[PDB]
Amino acid sequence: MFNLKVKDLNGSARGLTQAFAIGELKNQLSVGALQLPLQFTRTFSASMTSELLWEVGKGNIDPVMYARLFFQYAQAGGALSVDELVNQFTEYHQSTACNPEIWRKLTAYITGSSNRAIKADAVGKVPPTAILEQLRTLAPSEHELFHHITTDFVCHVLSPLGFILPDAAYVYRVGRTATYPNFYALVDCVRASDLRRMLTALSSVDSKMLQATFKAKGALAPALISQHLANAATTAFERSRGNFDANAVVSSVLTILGRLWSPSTPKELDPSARLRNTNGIDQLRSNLALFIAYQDMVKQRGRAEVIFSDEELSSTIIPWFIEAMSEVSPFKLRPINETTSYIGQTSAIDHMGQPSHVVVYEDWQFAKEITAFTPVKLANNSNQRFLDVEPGISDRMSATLAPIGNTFAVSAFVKNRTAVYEAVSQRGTVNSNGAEMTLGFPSVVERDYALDRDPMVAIAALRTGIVDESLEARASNDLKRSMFNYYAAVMHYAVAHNPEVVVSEHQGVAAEQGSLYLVWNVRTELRIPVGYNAIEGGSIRTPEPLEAIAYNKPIQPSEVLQAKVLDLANHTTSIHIWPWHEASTEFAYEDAYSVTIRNKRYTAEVKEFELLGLGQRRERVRILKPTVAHAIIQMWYSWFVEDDRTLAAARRTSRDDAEKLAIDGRRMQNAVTLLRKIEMIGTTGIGASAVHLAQSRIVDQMAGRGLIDDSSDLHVGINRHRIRIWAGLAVLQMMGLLSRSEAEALTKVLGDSNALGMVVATTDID
Amino acid sequence: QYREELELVEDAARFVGGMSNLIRLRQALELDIKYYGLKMQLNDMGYR
Amino acid sequence: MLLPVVARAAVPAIESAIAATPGLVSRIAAAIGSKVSPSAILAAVKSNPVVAGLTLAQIGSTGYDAYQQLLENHPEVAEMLKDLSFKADEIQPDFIGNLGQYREELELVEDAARFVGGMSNLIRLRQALELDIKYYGLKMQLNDMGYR
Amino acid sequence: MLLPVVARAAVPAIESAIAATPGLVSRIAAAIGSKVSPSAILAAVKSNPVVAGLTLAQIGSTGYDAYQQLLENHPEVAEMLKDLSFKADEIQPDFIGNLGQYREELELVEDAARFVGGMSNLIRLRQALELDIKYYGLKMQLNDMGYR
Amino acid sequence: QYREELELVEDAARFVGGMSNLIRLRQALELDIKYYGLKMQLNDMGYR
Amino acid sequence: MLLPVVARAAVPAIESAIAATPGLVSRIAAAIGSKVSPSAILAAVKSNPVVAGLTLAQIGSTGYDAYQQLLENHPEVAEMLKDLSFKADEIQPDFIGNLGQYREELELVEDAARFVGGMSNLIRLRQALELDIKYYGLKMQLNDMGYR
Amino acid sequence: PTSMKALDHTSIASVAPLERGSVDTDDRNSAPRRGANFS
Repeated sequence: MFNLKVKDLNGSARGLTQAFAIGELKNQLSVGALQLPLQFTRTFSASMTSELLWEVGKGNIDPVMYARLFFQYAQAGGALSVDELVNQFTEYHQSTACNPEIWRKLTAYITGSSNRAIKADAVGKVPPTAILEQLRTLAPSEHELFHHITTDFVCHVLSPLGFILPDAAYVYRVGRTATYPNFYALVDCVRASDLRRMLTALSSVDSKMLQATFKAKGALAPALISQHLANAATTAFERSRGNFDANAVVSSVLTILGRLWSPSTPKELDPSARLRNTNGIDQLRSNLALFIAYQDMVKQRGRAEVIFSDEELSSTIIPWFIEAMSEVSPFKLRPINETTSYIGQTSAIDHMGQPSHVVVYEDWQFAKEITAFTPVKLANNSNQRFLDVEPGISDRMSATLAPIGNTFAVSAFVKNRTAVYEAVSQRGTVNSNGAEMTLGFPSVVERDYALDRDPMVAIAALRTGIVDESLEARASNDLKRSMFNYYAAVMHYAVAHNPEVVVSEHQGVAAEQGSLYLVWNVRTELRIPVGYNAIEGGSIRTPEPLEAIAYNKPIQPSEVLQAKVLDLANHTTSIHIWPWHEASTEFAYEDAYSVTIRNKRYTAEVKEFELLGLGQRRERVRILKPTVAHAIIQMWYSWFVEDDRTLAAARRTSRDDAEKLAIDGRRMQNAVTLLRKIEMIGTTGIGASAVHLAQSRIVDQMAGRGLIDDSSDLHVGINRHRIRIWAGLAVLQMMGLLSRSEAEALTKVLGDSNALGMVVATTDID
Repeated sequence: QYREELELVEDAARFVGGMSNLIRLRQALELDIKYYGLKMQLNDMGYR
Repeated sequence: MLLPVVARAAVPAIESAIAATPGLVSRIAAAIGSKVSPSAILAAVKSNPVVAGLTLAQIGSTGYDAYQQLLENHPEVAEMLKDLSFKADEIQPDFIGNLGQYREELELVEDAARFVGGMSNLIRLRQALELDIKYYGLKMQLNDMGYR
Repeated sequence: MLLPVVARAAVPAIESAIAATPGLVSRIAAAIGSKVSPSAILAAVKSNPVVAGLTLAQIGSTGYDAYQQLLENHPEVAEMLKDLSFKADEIQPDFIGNLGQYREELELVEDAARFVGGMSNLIRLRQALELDIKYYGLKMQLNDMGYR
Repeated sequence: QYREELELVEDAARFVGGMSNLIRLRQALELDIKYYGLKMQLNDMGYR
Repeated sequence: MLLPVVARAAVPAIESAIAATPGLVSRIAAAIGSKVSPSAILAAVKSNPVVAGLTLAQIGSTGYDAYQQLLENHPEVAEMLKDLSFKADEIQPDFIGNLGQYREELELVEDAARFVGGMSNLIRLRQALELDIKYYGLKMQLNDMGYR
Repeated sequence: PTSMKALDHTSIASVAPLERGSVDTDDRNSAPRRGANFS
C-alpha cells in the first residue's frame, strides 16, 4: 500500500516522477513546449528468474553462470563494479598462464611425479579442494572466486584421466537480477561478454588426445601434461586481449543515440549521415530500455563525450555493441507489450467520467511451498556449516499452506477495493483534487522482509526520493537498485498503453548539455484534468508517466507474476558457504485459547511442536522464510484495515438514510466474508490439530467441577465456529505470515462488527 | 475470613497462568518506571 | 567540487565563525590539514563536501544549521563523514559491572511483556492499574446510562 | 517435606545462626510469617522446602552452603523460590542516558566482529596486532629452520 | 618519500575492503578494551 | 547462571579474599568493570560464570582451587575465559637469535632419532651405553645360569 | 582403549563467503513469540 496525490506528484512521490530522473529536484518541469515524434517498439527485459543455489566445486564450467557470480561478488558484494573486477581477473589470468612454472609445480603435486613418466595403473586420487589449497600459495589473490575458477579448470582436463576424487562438493547462491538495465548494468553486461568468451575457451578443452596417448603408450611425463595445460590457459589469454573499454563502448553509443533522438541537437555536433544509416542503429533507435538508461547516464555523468572516431571507428563499435547484448545474456530483447504484462489497473469512476481513486497492482501467484532446514556446523569455530532438509515438518506446512493459497489471490483484493469506493462516495463531482492513486506493489514490501528492513524507509524512499544514510551499504545497494526497477517498470507500462510518445529536451535550468524526457499524447475524452495540465484539444500531453496512467481505462493483467522458492532439497551434501541466517526465520510459538464457561475462565495453552506432530521441542530447526507469502498477506491486511477505516470515517458523516444503510450493509458484508475465510483456514492440517487439542485442554481442566452438558444442536456449532476462528489466527501467527500486533487489531475489527454474531444467524430457522 | 480473599487470587491466577507467573507479573508492575525506559532504549539501539 | 545550493548558505556561516575568533582558524587548519590562511580553507570548503563537513564539526555554535542542510545536498560526504569524525565516548569504570545486576531484572520485564503484548501495551496496562479507583466507577456509570 | 540429604546440613546451619544472634529470629519470623519462637520456625523448615529457602536467604553468612545443596536436590522450588525472594536493584539516574552514547560505538564493533568471526576471534586478533614485533620475527625464524 | 608508504596502505585496503572500512576497522582496534567486554555482556543477556 | 556445585565453593572463597584485604576489591572492580562495592561484585559472580572466572584470576592465592572446579563443570567458558585473561609474556632480547645456533644441533638429534625409533627409545639407548660395564657382565652371567 | 587423538587435530579447507555476514548467530536461542489475545 502506497498512496499518492496525483495532482501534486512532485511532493507525494518523487521516485516515480520523471522530473527526478533527469535531474530536477525543484518543482519545475517543462510543458509540451518543444517536441519530436517517436515510437518505441522494443525493450531489454531480464529473463524471468530469481536466485538459485549453484554449486562451484565440481569439474564443470558453465561460463554464463560464473559470469553471474562475478556480478554478485563485485556488485552486491560492496565492491566498486564488475568492470574493475574483471580487469583484475585478466591481470590474474596473465599471471598464471603466461608463467611457465606455475603450471609445472601444481602438476608435480597432482601427478606426484616430478622427473618421470607415470604408468597407467598407479594413478592415485587427489581431492579437488586439495590442489586449491596449494594454488593459493603459488598464485595468490585477494579474491577467492578466482581460485575456484582455475581449480575447476584443471579438474576439467584431468577428469577423464582420473587423477582427482569426484566426491567432494561445494555451493554458493547466485543473486537476483534487476528486470531492466541500469546504466551500469549495460557496462557490466558488455564486460561480461569478454568474460564469457574467456571461459568458453577454458571450458572447451577436451584433452582427448592426452587421453589417447596415455592409453596406448601406457605412460606420460609431467612434460606432456604441464605443456598441455599451458597451451589451454594461453588460448584463453588470447581471447581476452584487445577488447574495448566497456565504459567507453557504451558511454559513446548511448550518446550517439542520444543525439539522434533529441530534436534540438546543435548542428555543430550532429551524428553523421553514415552512422545514422549504420546497420543496427535503426533497431537500437526505437528501443526503450536504453532510453531510460540514457536518462540515467546524463543524470550522473552530467555530460557526454565521443572519444571514438566520429565515423570510421564508431561504425565498428555498434556492431560489436549489438553482438554483446543481443547474444544470450540476462537481458534479452522483447516486444515492449510483453514485459509489463503482469501490472494491472482498475479505477473508481465518478458519474461524468474522471477517476476518484485509481489502483495499480502487481498480480501474483501465491507461493504454496515451504522448506525447513537444520543447520549443522563442521567444526567449532568454522563457518562452513551445512544444513539438512527435514521432510515431515515441511510436508505439514506445505499441505497446510496450500489451502491458504487458493483464497488470497491478489485480483480479489482490488475487485474488493473498487466495491468500497462505489459505496462510500457521495453523489457529486471530484474537482477538489486530482484523483489519488493507490498502488499495491507487493514486490516492494517483499524485498523488505528478505533484506530485513523497516517498511517505513522503503516507502519514504519513493516519496522523497533520497535514500537514508543511516542504513548500511548492503541495503542501499539493493534499495536503489530496487527503486530504479519500479521507476522503469512504470514507464514500460505507461508506454505500452500509449504508443504515442514524444521526446523533448529539458533546458530550463540548464543542468546538463544533453537531456531527454518523454511526453505522452494520451487522448482523455474528459472535461476536467486530473493532475494538472490544460486538457486542451481533447487530448492531454503529460510528462509524468503516472498521470498518463490515470487516463487509462481498466486493464486486466494477462500474466501472473511468479515467485519461486529457493531450493535446498536437491543438493544435501554440499556445504553451504552463503549466509543462510538472513533468509531463515526462527520457528517457535505459544498461545492460549481462553473461553468462559458458566462464569469462569478456562485457558488452553498450546505449543507449536505439538501442532506439528513432534513430541519434543527441537530448537535448532529454522523455517526458511515465506517472503512472498508474507508479502501478500501483509498487503491484504493493510488494505482491509484501510477499507474498514475509510467506511467508518464516512459512516459518521454520511447524513443520509439511503446511503448510511448502504455503509453498514457493506461493513457487515465485509466482516463476515472475512470470517468465513478464516474459518476456512481452521479446517487445515494445522488448523485441525490445533482445534483437537484446544478442546482437550479445556475438558480436563473442568474435571473437578461437575456441571451440565450442552444442547449442541447449534451449541456444538456455535462453540465450533468460535474455536476454528482462533485456529485461523494461530496458524497465521505461528508461521511468519501475520505479526502479533496486526493480529490483535484484526480481532478487534472482527470483534466489534460482531461478525460471529451474524455468522451463526444463518444456521438457525425462525 | 480469608475465604472471600483466596477465591480472589485464584481468579487472578487462572487468568495469568501458574501461580509462579502471577508472582512475577506482580513484581513487574510494582517495579520502578525507569526500567521500562531502559528496556525501550536497548530496543532503540537495535537489541532484542 | 561543491554544489551551488550548498554555497549560498554554507559559505557565510563559516566566514562568520572565522570573523568571530581567530582561534578556530588554526584548529580547522590542523584537522582538515589545510593552509592556516582563512582564504585557503574557504577555497577548500567549496572544493570538497567531505571537507566542508569536517569544518562544520569544528564549529558547532553557528554552523549546525548548514551542516544538517549539507546532509541533504550530498549523500556521499555524510556517509564518509560519520567515520572521519569520531570520538571515543569515555566509559565509566563502574558501568559494565553495574549493568550486570540488571540481568535478573530485565528478564522479568520481558516475561511480563510477551504476556501482555508489545512493550507499548504494558506501559499502558501498568498505568491503568496505577490509575485512581474513581475512574473505574466513572466508566461503569457511563455504561449504566447506556453509553459505551 | 524436605529431603534428608539437605535437611541433614540445613537444620544445624539454621540453628547455629539462631544461637549466634536473636536479632535474626525476629526477622525470619516476619519474612516467612511464622511464630517468633525459634522452635516454631525450625518446625516449619522441615515441613516445606520453599520455606527452608527463604530462611537461608535471610541468613547468608553461614547458610549459603546448605542453600545451594538444597537447590541441587530440589530443582522444583528453584523457580518458585526465585520469585518469592526478589529485590528491585536500585538504578542509577544517569545510566539509561549514559548508555545512549554507546549506540554509535557498539555498532562499530559488530561490524568488525562479523568480518573476523565470532567475538572470541576478534579478541584474539586484536592481541595479535598489539603483540610485540619480535614475535613475528621469532615465528619467521622457526619456519626458516623448517619447523611447522 | 611517501611512495613506499602509500603502497603499504593500499595493500591493507584491498584486504579489508573499501578505504571507508579500513578507517573503521582501525578505530575498532584502537578502541578501548571495556567495550569488547560490554558487547560480550549484552550477548550474555541474550541480546543480538 | 553459575552452577551450584561451583558456587558453593566459589562464593566463600571470594568473600574470604575480600575480608583479607580491601586492596583487591578495587582491583577486581576495575578488571571486571563492576561497582566498587564488595556486595556488587559478589552479585555479579553469581550471575555470570565468565565474570566468576576473571575474579578468580585476580586472586590466585586462596582462589585457585575453586577456579579449577569451575573449569570442570564449565567447559563452555574455558575457551572464552582463556582469551579475556591474557598477558604477553616478556621475551628476552637474546632469545630468538640464541635459538638460531641450535639449528645445526637439533637436526643432528632427529637424524639419530629416526634411526633408533621414537625419541623415548633414544633416551633409553643413550643410558644403556652410558651405563656401567659390570651390568653387561651381570646380564651375561644370568644367561650363563640359564635365565633369560 | 584405542587412541583417536592424532586423527582429532585437523583443519578444514577454508573458503571465503561472497557476502559476509551471519557470523555471531552460530549459537543463540530466541525464546518463543506469543500469540494475540482472543475474544
